[PDB]
Amino acid sequence: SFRIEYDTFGELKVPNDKYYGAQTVRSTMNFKIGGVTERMPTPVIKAFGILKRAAAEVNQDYGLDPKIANAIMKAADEVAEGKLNDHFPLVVWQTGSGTQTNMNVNEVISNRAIEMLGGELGSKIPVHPNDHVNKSQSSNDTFPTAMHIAAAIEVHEVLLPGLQKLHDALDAKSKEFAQIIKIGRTHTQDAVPLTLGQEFSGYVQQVKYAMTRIKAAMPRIYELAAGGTAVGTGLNTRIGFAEKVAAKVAALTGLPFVTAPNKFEALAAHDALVELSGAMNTTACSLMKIANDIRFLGSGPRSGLGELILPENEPGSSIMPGKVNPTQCEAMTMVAAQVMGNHVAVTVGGSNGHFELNVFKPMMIKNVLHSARLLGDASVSFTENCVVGIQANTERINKLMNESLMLVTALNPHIGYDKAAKIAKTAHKNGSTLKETAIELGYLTAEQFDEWVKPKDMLGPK
Repeated sequence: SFRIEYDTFGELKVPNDKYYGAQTVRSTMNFKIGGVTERMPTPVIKAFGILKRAAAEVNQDYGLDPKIANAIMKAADEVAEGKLNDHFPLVVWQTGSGTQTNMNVNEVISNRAIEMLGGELGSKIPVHPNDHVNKSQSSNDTFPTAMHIAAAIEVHEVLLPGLQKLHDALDAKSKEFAQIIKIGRTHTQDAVPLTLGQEFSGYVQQVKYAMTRIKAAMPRIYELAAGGTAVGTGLNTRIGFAEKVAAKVAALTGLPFVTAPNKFEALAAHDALVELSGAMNTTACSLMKIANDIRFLGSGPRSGLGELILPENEPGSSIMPGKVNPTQCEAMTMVAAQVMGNHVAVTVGGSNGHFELNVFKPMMIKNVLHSARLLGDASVSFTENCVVGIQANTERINKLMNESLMLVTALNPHIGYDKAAKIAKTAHKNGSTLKETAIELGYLTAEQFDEWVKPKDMLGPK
C-alpha cells in the first residue's frame, strides 16, 4: 500500500493514496513539531494552488509545453478549490522560507497532473515537480506570494464581511434603542443620561473605523514577491514573469494584486503582515470593549446592571429564570485576547529578518490568518447569536432612571443649588428617590418635579 520513491539521501515509502512524493515524506520525517493541529493553514495551500495555476499559464510564454501547462492548471485548480487538502501533511514549524510546503505543493500538483495525463505516480513524468510546476519560480519568492494571496482572500471573504455584518446589526440596534434613555457610567460611577442608541452608536463607529483600518493595511498585502527569486534580483527567472504572474493572479482572484516594486523589501521583510496584524490588533481592542460592555450591561437578573436582555441560545434552568450567561461575549473577548497575543508573535517574527530573507514566514502568516478567521467568525457568531436578538430591559431602566441621584441638577434653575443638594443628600441618606424626598422636604410639588425634571432635555448642548 505504498510506492517507493527516492531523494539523494535515499529511498522513501510514499502511500499509494497520496499525491505527495519523496520531498514531502522526508519533510514529515524531519519536522515533527506540534502534531496535526499544526498543519499549514488551508488558505495557504489554496493560495499556492492559485499561484501555481497562474505560473503554469504564464510560463507558456517561456517554453512550457501547452499540454503540460494545462494539466498543471487543472491540478492546481483542484488544490485552490480545496479538493486535495488531505495531501498536505506538513506543519507550520518547518523551514522559515516555507520551502517544504512549496515542494509538497509542487509534488501534489505534479502527481495529480501526471494522473490526469495517464502517467505513473511518483515518476515525475510527464510533469516534473521542479522543472515544470516550479518553473521560473524560487523556493524563496513562492511562499511569500502564497502568504499574501492567502491573507488578502481571508480579509476579503471572512474578516471584512464578518465585521460589516456586526456593524450593520449594531447600527440597527442603535436605531431601535434611539429613544431609550439611561444613566451614563464614567469610572463605573453613575453619570448624566444618554440613550442606549447613543451608547450603541459608539460601538457602531468603532466597528466602522475598524474596517477602515483593516482596509488601509491591504495595499501593501497586494504586493507579490513572485519574481524576486533567490535574493530579490530576479536571477534565474524570465523578464516579464513577475508582472504577468501578478496580473494573472489578479485576474483569477479579482483582487488587485501587483508585483512588489522592491523585491528586496518583499523578501527580507513582511512588514505588510505586521501592519495587517496591527490593524486587527486595534480591531480586537474595539471588540473587547464592545463585547465586555454588553456582557456587563446584560448582567443580572437582579445583582447586576440589568439594562439588556441577551438571547438565550442554549438551555438554562427553569428554577433560574432571567439568568442568562453572555456566552457569545465570552467567545468574542477570548478571540480578542488571542488576536493580541498573535500580534506579538507576528511582531517578533517580522522584526527578525536577516539580510536577503526573513525566515519566519510560516509562523507569521499562520498568526495573521488565525486572527483574521477568528475575528471574522466571531463577529458573525456574536451578531447572529447575540446582537440581533438583544432587547432593552426598559422596565428596569425606567425604574433606575427614577431612582437615580443624577437628575437632581435639573432642579437648580428652579430651587437653587443648595435645595437641590439637600434633596440629593437626603435621598442618599434615606434610600428614597429625588422626587419623594423633594416632596417630603416641601421644596416643590409632584407636578413641579415632572415639569422640571425631563431626561429628554438632558441629552445635548445648549
